[PDB]
Amino acid sequence: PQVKLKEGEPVDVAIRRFKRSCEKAGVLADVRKREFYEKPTQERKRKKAAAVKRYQKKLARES
Amino acid sequence: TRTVSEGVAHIHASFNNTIVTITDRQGNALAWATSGGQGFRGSRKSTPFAAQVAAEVAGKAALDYGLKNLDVLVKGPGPGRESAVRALGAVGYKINSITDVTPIPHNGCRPPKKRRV
Amino acid sequence: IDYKDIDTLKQYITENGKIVPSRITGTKARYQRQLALAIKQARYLSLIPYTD
Amino acid sequence: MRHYEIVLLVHPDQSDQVVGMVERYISQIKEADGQIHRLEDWGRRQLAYPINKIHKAHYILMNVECGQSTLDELEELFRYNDAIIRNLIIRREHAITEESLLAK
Amino acid sequence: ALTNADRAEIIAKFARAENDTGSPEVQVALLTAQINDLQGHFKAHKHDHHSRRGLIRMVNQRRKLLDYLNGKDHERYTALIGALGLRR
RNA sequence: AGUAUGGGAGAGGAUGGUAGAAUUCCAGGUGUAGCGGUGAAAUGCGUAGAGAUCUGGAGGAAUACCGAUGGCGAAGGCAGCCAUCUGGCCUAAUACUGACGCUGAGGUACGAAAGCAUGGGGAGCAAACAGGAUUAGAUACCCUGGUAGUCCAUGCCGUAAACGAUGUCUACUAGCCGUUGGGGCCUUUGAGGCUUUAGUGGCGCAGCUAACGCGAUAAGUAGACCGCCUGGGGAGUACGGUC
Ligand SMILES: NCCC[C@H](N)CC(=O)NCCC[C@H](N)CC(=O)NCCC[C@H](N)CC(=O)N[C@@H]1[C@H](O)[C@@H](OC(N)=O)[C@@H](CO)O[C@H]1NC1=N[C@@H]2C(=O)NC[C@@H](O)[C@H]2N1
Repeated sequence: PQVKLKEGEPVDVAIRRFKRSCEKAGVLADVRKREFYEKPTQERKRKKAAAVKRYQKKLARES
Repeated sequence: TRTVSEGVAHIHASFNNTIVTITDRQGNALAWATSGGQGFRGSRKSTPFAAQVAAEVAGKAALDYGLKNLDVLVKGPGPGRESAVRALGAVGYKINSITDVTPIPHNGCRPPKKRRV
Repeated sequence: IDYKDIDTLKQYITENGKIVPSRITGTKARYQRQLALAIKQARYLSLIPYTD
Repeated sequence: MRHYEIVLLVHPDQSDQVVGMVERYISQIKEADGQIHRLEDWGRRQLAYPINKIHKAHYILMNVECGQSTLDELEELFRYNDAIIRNLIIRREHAITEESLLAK
Repeated sequence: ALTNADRAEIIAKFARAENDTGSPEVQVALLTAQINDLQGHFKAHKHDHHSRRGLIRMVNQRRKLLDYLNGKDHERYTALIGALGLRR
């Protein structure tokens, strides 16, 4: 992140630029994933469902 | 007694508690307050309001050491990070930077088992 | 790609130092594999940082 | 034989010794057999991250062609020499002679 | 491993004609050389089963070609097994 | 069906070395009352100083991002980087052998995880077990700990919803839209468009099916060989035998 703040930037606006920086980074998603161990079977099922959803989205947006 | 002008604010936010530690640069601690200290026992530790109160207390305590501009680092998920950093600014500090430093393994140790609730 | 091509490597690296996925930059798969290998070799050689 | 590309990182305090070691490595390669197709000295570069609490290092780039015994000897020398803090060895097809980037 | 020169020497020695690379003699000689070469590898890498599968395939192919040559011409079969040292 | 020669992609296998992040422990600097945990709590840790924060050490295990309805392998399976040894596959055109083929009862090789034997290792996790909760009871789900094991070397065991619940090989039968590795052709300066081939996906005509559905990766149309089924329980059990 390293959100450095300008002379005219208010404290609240600086914090807002910050949560956008961190939401773009998506570190909290990794933190959520790390907290409990997920079995390889469940991981494979999750990725399979994600791929199916991505292909459905592609088809829907194309037509 | 010792006078410092620049400082660092460490926010340890979790799903259970928030800890605010004010250090000088080079990491030597000056003041610290947590949601547990200001009442809010048990489940009440994790609310953003308790984090705001703890951050205000820590900033007021560091003002005696007398530093005016600080750099904040946020480590951890959970409520209270944004409220705590807002409270530090509302005390009268000038925040110089704000960044996330939560540790992320490169697939290291195995996490605990999933809870079946 | 080659690992000494540091500016081109930085073209495909975010500000955290993470590698950008192919879906975002429109890269070909074969070119992306070489780019990732070059990035890892440069990281080991310390021409670009691992993190940050 | 086979073609290899070698990158050496040298402690800046011992940069005065780089010429001697590179001459002796090239001499070993030549007396055994093979060629040197590229020698480059990138100079005193800053590191992206510290290695053994050091922030700068001397970079040497070699493109050579040599045999298995020579490769083993060079690896042993790089391992046991203390001026060398990191080394990378990469097999290549065909010999590269053109002046690389990062030479400056 | 064997090189192009080594393979060319075997092909030249066992060739039955000009540019003959497909005869059972040439094929069996090439397979025998490769099998004898790989025994050094499998001495130091005893637990490499994935490559041992390919080695077994080479052995089976040599056996099939030897049986075919024995069926076609017995004299050529005996000459080839004698020249290569195979027991059968 | 196979061989020689050029070129190409790959987490295919075996051995050794090495890099960065993180967890745990140890020592030290700052510093002072909590920390941790839950639905709420408690067991537990802390004024011989915890938690937090900074610097430095020790050790083990696993490789974020790339990452993909992607890739490789007979299957089981295979992901940081580098070197060494090594198997298969794809692709072009010539040259060569001349049916050398397909399948396969017995047999034999490999074969997740757990488990066993001998010797090492042990960070994290965690059967058994201990304590705290919940409950009418709780032997469990939740919480704090924690041994075998998970890791390495050398062997054994031979079982999984080992699944596409779909044996292997061959030929033929509308089309449309993706994607991976190659070959060819065309535009015209560099990126696009047509084809062709080997994989991997989504629809879908005919045909098939009890229906669901399958539909050139068939469960369609045919041929070769093998394995298996004959109501539900008793029962993959008893006796005998092999290991
Ligand atoms: N030449 C060699 C090539 C080898 C390679 N294998 C290629 C090949 O040969 N393929 C053959 C296709 C057969 C296929 N396996 C049968 C099938 O697909 N379902 C089994 C029939 C059950 C039932 N009659 C249909 C059914 O319930 N459907 C569901 C359904 O649509 C949907 O579920 C929900 N909740 O809405 C979806 C989302 O999960 O899941 C499907 N279920 C599944 N989708 C999976 C899938 O395709 N595979 C693996 C497994 O996971 C499959 N189950």
